[PDB]
Amino acid sequence: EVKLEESGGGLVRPGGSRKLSCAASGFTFSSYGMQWVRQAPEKGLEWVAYISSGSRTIYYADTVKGRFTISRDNPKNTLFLQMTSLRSEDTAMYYCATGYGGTWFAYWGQGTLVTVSAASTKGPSVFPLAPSSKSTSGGTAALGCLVKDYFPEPVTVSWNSGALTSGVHTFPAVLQSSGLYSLSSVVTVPSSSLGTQTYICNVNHKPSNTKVDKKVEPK
Amino acid sequence: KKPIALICAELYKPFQDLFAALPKDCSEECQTLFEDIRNSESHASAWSSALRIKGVAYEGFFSLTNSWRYIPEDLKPTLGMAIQTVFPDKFEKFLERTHLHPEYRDFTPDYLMCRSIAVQEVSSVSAVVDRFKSKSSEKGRPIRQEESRPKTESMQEDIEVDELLIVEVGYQTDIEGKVISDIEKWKGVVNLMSHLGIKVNVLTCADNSQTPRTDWWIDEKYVRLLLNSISYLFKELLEN
Amino acid sequence: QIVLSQSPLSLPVSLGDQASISCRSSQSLLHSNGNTYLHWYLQKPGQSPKLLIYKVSNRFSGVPDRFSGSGSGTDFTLKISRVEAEDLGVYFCSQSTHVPYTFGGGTKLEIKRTVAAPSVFIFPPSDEQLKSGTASVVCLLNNFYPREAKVQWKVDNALQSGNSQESVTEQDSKDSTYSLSSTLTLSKADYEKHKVYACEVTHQGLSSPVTKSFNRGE
Ligand SMILES: [Mn+2]
Ligand SMILES: [Mn+2]
Repeated sequence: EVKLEESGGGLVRPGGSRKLSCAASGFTFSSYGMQWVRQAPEKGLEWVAYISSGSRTIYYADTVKGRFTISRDNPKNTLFLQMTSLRSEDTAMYYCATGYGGTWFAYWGQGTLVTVSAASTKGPSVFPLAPSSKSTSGGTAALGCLVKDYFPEPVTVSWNSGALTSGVHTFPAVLQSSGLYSLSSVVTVPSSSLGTQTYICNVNHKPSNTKVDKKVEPK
Repeated sequence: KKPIALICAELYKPFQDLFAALPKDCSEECQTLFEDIRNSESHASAWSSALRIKGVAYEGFFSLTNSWRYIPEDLKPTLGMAIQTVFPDKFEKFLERTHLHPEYRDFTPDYLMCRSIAVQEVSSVSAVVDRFKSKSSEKGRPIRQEESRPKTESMQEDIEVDELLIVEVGYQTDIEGKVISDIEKWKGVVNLMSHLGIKVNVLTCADNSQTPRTDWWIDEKYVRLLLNSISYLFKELLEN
Repeated sequence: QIVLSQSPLSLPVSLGDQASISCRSSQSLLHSNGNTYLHWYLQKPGQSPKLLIYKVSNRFSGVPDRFSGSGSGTDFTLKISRVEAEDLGVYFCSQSTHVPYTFGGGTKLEIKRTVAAPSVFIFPPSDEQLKSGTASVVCLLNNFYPREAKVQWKVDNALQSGNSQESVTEQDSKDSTYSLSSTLTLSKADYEKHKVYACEVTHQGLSSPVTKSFNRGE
């Protein structure tokens, strides 16, 4: 099976540099052109670069010309993107892709997230969104967690270590003007379970190696 | 002092070494030309003949170096012939678009190949282009190079197209002027090829006698042959 | 550059109905080699894009046969003959005839469902956050359809602006509703100078705009 596996993403200061790799398997890599495509959060797809099988023909999007270099190592079945003079506008999920026979994007990796920012890595503050009569409708009560001021993205939120999944809504993060991110996660549960069932939102922020378990109780 | 015929006598061995190494048809032409010099009455006559030996021999050694067929000027295909036999479905449009520049049809490069009067076949055009760009980038050798490109079209991996490779070579003192004039002459047809959707590469290069022997577009052995023969002949005609 | 113009920007469609998405090119995508390098992708929420159709009408191996493409030159169309719940996501056209390769802006395919008014819930700031000098008030619009909603904050009946942010989930895969959070953030000093905190919600499923409010002390 064809598989493309990107690596090398992470956090870079503006003006800095980063090299992405893409390991290809399941087909004769050396015979096909390879490509990089990116996607800024909540935006559309933007092509980045193309390299022919023998590296003779290289194309670049105009916004990366003079700053990005695409290359490959055919014996090692590996594609590279060397990024320099990075700017906040280069923050994106980076995908490698191939047509496996053409210039279309037939196969895609899972992508790697590159964040370009001078903000410092920081775990979230987690605050309860407590159930109350202002959050109850019929036999249903809503509750949640506010996951505030972390950096960079992702954070993962679960409830009761993943056992509680029905009715969970974890909202997309908003990049604040401070440079940090914030989101909330909410869940609706039977109001009859309040005071008998413990509700804990589990916040994991791997970039800062922080894990928070916040129990959410009626006030 | 020395008569012209006597000048050819002293250079008997260098010119025999030259004729032995050149391709068959190239060698005969240079041999006929040498006898015209030996029998030349005027200094102008001898000089003009020597000029032609210089060009014809060099092109013979360019062919050997690149394992290309040497083609006498008389048998060399024109651009028009190349379009008609390689891109027959576009020859009509080629004619119409050359109405205001009909001389384009008659352009006859030193080498006119297409990817694998007859157009020669080459296994890879891009390999030849790379070889030229490498030596240019490594020994600072002046070249000029241009590729047809319809609009901003990308190369493609799911289909092959026929393509031409047009090459101009030369042995003359003004190397930069040679390649600049060649690419200027062909820039018009490159633009035309773009509008016809025909893929072409044009390459031009040049050597002169001041070029380091290891740095020519021809094998160093061939450099010594030209230097020991035609180059010395020019020096002897001028002194005498 | 080639500009690809997709229409509509978003496409509500009932399960079982056909969907049609249009892609208009600013110049011909016919390549001099005879091929037309216009292709179609689907990006499901949270996943990487997937190829559906390459060179106008070629279904990529293994793509469901409900997907098809047609067109020529500058005018192209992707058709889903019978929409299934899995087809939720963003559809992109893209071209690789010319450099730069370019994408359309995306068409969001939305699954049509019956109107569902939001449940509106409000959460005062927690004491733990207040101890830190900030007060976030969260208004939650849960499980509503269609997406159009208006949410505004009033503090002692004065409309707020510049101090709230809102976030919307993608359409839910099971019940096809949206949920929305609006977060009002005040300093603790500002929060304690006022009594009534109110979220006002307008949505077509409601008979009139709903104000959900609390009193700071209570
Ligand atoms: Mn010539
Ligand atoms: Mn020449």
